[PDB]
Order: sequence, then structure tokens, then C-alpha cells
Amino acid sequence: NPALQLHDWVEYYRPFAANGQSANYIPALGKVNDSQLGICVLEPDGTMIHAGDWNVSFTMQSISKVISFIAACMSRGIPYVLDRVDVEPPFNPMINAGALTIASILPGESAYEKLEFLYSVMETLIGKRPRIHEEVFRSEWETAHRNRALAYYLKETNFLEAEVEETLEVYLKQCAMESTTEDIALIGLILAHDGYHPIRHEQVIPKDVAKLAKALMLTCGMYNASGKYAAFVGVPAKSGVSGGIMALVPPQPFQSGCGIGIYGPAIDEYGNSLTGGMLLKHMAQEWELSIF
Amino acid sequence: NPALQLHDWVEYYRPFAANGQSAPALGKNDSQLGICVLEPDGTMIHAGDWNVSFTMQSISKVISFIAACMSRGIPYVLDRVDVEPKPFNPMINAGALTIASILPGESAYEKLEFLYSVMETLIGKRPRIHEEVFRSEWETAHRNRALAYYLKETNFLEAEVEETLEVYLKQCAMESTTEDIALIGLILAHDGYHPIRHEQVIPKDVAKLAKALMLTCGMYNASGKYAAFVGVPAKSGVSGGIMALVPPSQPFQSGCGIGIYGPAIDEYGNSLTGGMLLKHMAQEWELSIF
Ligand SMILES: *CC(=O)CC[C@H](N)C(=O)O
Ligand SMILES: *CC(=O)CC[C@H](N)C(=O)O
Repeated sequence: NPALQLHDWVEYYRPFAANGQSANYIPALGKVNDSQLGICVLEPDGTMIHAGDWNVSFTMQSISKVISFIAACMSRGIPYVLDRVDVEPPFNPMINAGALTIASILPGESAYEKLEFLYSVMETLIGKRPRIHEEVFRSEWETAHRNRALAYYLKETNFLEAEVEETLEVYLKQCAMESTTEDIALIGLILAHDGYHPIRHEQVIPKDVAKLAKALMLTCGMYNASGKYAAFVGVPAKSGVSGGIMALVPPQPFQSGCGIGIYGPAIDEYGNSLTGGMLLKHMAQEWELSIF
Repeated sequence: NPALQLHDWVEYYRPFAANGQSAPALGKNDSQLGICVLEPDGTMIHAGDWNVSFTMQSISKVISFIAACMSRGIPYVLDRVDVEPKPFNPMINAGALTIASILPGESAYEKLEFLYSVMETLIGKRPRIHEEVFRSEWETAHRNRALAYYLKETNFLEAEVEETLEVYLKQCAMESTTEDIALIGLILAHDGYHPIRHEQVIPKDVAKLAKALMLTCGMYNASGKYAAFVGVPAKSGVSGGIMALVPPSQPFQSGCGIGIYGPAIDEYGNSLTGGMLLKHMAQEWELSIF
């Protein structure tokens, strides 16, 4: 009975949020409640189970990287994308440097138009246009030294296809798209089904793009803990420094597969939700979710 | 019809060997290509140079690592070696040498006996050391000796340098054919359960740890490219071998172990023609684990 388990596990793991804390280098993100922990799982017949702070909005942050990657592949095609970004753990698209490159190749002659495409791909997946947290965006834009450094770096080396301020606008706004555990569990369910939207009953991401997305998640989705998660959790997963984890299991419980949206704002030293990570590992182990 | 398919695909991919190169004893045929696929019910399909012997080379890092976990346990091994792409990753030379050094045994002979006893549990026999290969590695192994002393310096070797190097270069020179690697693959596919012996030969959590390493770091600097275009745990050796596996999930519904051999190596250190064949099978038979 997964629902009861998830309630107990959220109860159990919530206290460990004392071992890390919220993000600091984006100040509007340092202001969030640190004991928060929530989870949603979505099945392809539309059954969902949630527990904890499952319905608190947060910014997607690095989660948005898999969206823009997918959006860039749908727009320019895989070959175009893989010539400018690497798939090895030219920079990796899960990393800021690769993600900045990806932002700069989104179709359009301005930031606004690069972002309209992104937003419109995102509507396709979650069924609404997403809210941009301007407060979070504003504070990142003031303080984005490292990203402007990288972006000038990429531009010097011919890896950008937009101007710096433009690319940084698109990148910092995608990071500030807001989500619930619910929206990320749906994007995760869709990826589990190879770009097939199991509620809308249509193909929303091409299957090969969705395969490339899953591989990058398993391989580089959890920053510098990716091998660890692969070894002890075994589920393709993508974290964001705001404490979100998007994970998924391909088609125990959840036989037809599932999407998972987790939120736990206290993060660890690797940059991943502390309590969200603990919970995901528990589920993976208890319900034998590992895909190898 | 997987068998006729495997025949046609070996025939098709064979010539591409011309784009690659064999790795000193290792440089002495370029165009060989073999494959073996084994299922839990014991049926095996094979094609090309499927029964030609070769040295395991880096494929042995997987056995070594498994063997180190079994004796010392997972916690201890992971303090000394990293799981990511300071400790080094057991799939690269530095982490493989650390692993060799923490095998149990008061000597290089003992350590190797421990490794052969685990090897024999998997494959049903004691493996042969190609001493030609071993000895011509022994003499030209400067790079490996650099690393080993480095590791000793930084307290990440738990044995003596010459002793560690002997174990390591010896596991490298262990022999197999596509067949033995297909069997190890199957067992890994089945989480350490040996489907023909019907016993648990590797603990489950060590086998998962193994597969994760393969998926993540088994193909050197093409591991991401494999995961994204093949999507099957795979481990290469510089002598042209690839061990791959498919966990139980139209064909190979129960999973399988795959052994490939193609001595023409690409820029990345992976069998050129072996990688192409594996990609074609994964793609044609929808083997990807993602
Ligand atoms: C990676 C992540 O979770 C947030 C990305 C953030 N905007 C950055 O530091 O680049
Ligand atoms: C991985 C591989 O095939 C190289 C092993 C080789 N003997 C070495 O350099 O240690």
C-alpha cells in the first residue's frame, strides 16, 4: 500500500533536513522553509499519490535543463545538438556550460522568442503555461557572475549561437519556471513512456529525444552524485538546487511505470535534496525500482 | 530469427575494421568479429570468431571489483574507490590498481587465487593466463607503475607496488572467448544469480553496483554515447572484447549475456566493429534499459 508507505517515509525522513540547508548563492532561494518534504507519483492510468509538501511551488532550476535540451532537439534535431554539446559525464547539457549552449540554440532571434518556444513545449507536457518567478529571476540576474563568465567563455570559443545577455536571460528564466511535485512527476511519466503522453494519448516528445533525455539523467542528472544514485537508486533522476528531484521508472508496485516529483529544499554537499534523495533511495530499494 | 540476423550483421560490420587498429603482443588479426548471446534457459546463439581466445584486459576490472566487494564488503571498497566518472574509479587503471591491492591475500599469488576462485564460480573453470601478453606488459608498464606509486604515495594502495602490479597485469591477461563473457553478463543480468548452476554466486547489491559502473564508465570516454544510443550495460577491453547484458524485461524476454570480440579498436579504446554490432542489436531488438 504505497500511499501509506510514502506518508510514513516522509514522516521519517523530514527531520534529516537538519543535515543540510537551502541554497544561498541565489538569495531569493535562501528564504524558503527548510523542513519541507513532498512527493508525488503519477501512473499512466492517471492515478497519483502524494504525501507531504507535494503542492508547494518552487523553481525548477536545473530540472529545466532537461526541458530545454529536449526543446533544442525537437527544434534543431539531435545531430545539430550533439555537435555543440557532449553526452559524456563542448560541454555536457546537464552542466551550466552545456545548458547555456542549449539556451543559445533554441530557435528565435531574441530571448522572448527563444522562451516562447520553450514555454510552448512546456505547455504540451504539463497542460498549462508555467509561471515565472520574477523575484527569483531578478536576484539571479543581479548576481550571475559565474554564468556570465562561462557564457563569455563559450562565446569566445564559438559554442554559443546567441549573444551573452540574451542567452543568460533565457537560461535564468527557464531556471525560474515554477513547478509543483505534480508537474515534474508528469514530465517524468511522459519520459518513462518514451515521449508518449499517457493521459493526453499522443506522442509529445520524439522517442529518440526522450531516450537521450533519460540517459543524460541516469548519467549526469544528480551532479557529482550521479554514479552513486545509479548504483544505489537505479532510477533516472534530475535534481535542482531549489530541492526538486524529477525521477521516473519505465514500464512490485507501479508495473506500468511512473513519474516521480519530489521536493525537499534542504540540499546536500553535492547539490541534491538531502531528504528528497533519502526518500527516493528508500522507494527504489523497497519497491525494487532499479532499471538494471 | 536472431541467429541468421547475427550472421548477417557480423558479415555487414566486419569490413569497418579497416578504420581501427589493434592496441605489443596485442599488435600481432584486425578483422575478426565474434558474438555470443546466452539466455537463462541455456540457449546460446553465436556468429563470426565467437570461439577465438583473447585476453579480458579491462573486462577483468569488473570481476576484480566484484571479488573485492565480496571479501571486503561494499562499504570498505567505496572508501578507497569512487563510483563517479582522492579515490579513483574502479573502471579506470588507477581504481583498478587500488582494487587489485585490496583483494585478500598476503601475496600476489594469494590475491590471484582469490580472483580465480570467483572466476571459476562464474565460468565453471580456472582461467588461463596468456603469459606472452603478461610478460610483454610487465616490461613496458611504466604508465601503470607511475600510477601505482602515486597511489602508494597518497595512501590508496593497500599492498606493495610490484605485488599490486602483478595481480593487476595478471587479471588483465586472463583468457576467455565471447562465450565466457556472455555467461558473466547473464549472471550480472540476473543480479548475481547463476541461471545454469541455479545459485546465488554474486550478492545482488554487488551485481547492481557492477552494472551501474558498466553503464556509467564501462566504455571509457564513450560511456554516455553508449548509454544514449545503445542503453545496455557494457564493458570493453583494449584487446577487442565487449561484455554486455540485458536484464529480464520481442526477443530475450528473460534477459541475456552478450560476449563480443572485435580487435580493431577505435580512438576511444572500444572495439570498433563490436560497438557497431552491439548498437545495431540494441537498436533492432529494442534492448535499451531506458
Ligand atoms: C542547477 C541548478 O539547480 C540551478 C542552476 C542555477 N541557475 C545556476 O547556478 O546556474
Ligand atoms: C582496459 C583495458 O583494456 C586496458 C588494460 C591494460 N592492460 C592497462 O593499461 O592496464
